Order: sequence, then structure tokens, then C-alpha cells
Amino acid sequence: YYKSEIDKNGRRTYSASLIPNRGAWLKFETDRNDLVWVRIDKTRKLSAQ
DNA sequence: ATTTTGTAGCTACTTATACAAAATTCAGGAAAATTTTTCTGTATAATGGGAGCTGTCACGGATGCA
Repeated sequence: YYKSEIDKNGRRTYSASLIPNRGAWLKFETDRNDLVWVRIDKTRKLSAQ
């Protein structure tokens, strides 16, 4: 699923998120670069790749 | 005219004492008996775990900063 959202101004990132049935997750987004990070749990990770 | 009252009396007569050893039991001891708790070894070889959780807040900090 995807959830995007705003900053305090209107910087409107997005995200993404995955859920297995069972097993860990995979998170994504866009942090005022437009450039992104494969977070795993909440924000566990964060990699341009 | 007996009877109850007597008085002047005891003796029998029986508590009372106090001791008293004898019981007679009791407790504690002592084992000793034994039951239960401990202690120790074990030889092919063996060499990083488990989990997940993922929806407030705040604040003060937040040093960290670019």
C-alpha cells in the first residue's frame, strides 16, 4: 500500500509499504529529494539504492 | 416423771501436717537408623538467537545542522 503525505508546507512525499502474509515488511517513500530508501521496519533502513 | 435440758464430762474419734518416699509418669537425648539430599562424571564430534513490530506524544531537545 501507499500512503503519501505532506510536510508542514506542502511537500507531499509518498511512501509505500508491503506486507507479506507472514514475514517482515519493506518500506519506501520520497524525502525532499525525490530519492529513496528501502526501509524495512518503520524506518529500520534507508538506502538511495 | 420423762424429757429435755446439763454439765461437766470423758473417751473414742477424726480430721490436719507434714513428709515422703515412693510411685509414676515424661521429656529429651541420644542414637541410630535411614531416608533424602547432594556431588561428579560422561570421551566419536558438536563452535553465534529470536523476533517483527511496525497507527498518539512531546518535548525538550535537538544536538546537529546545513
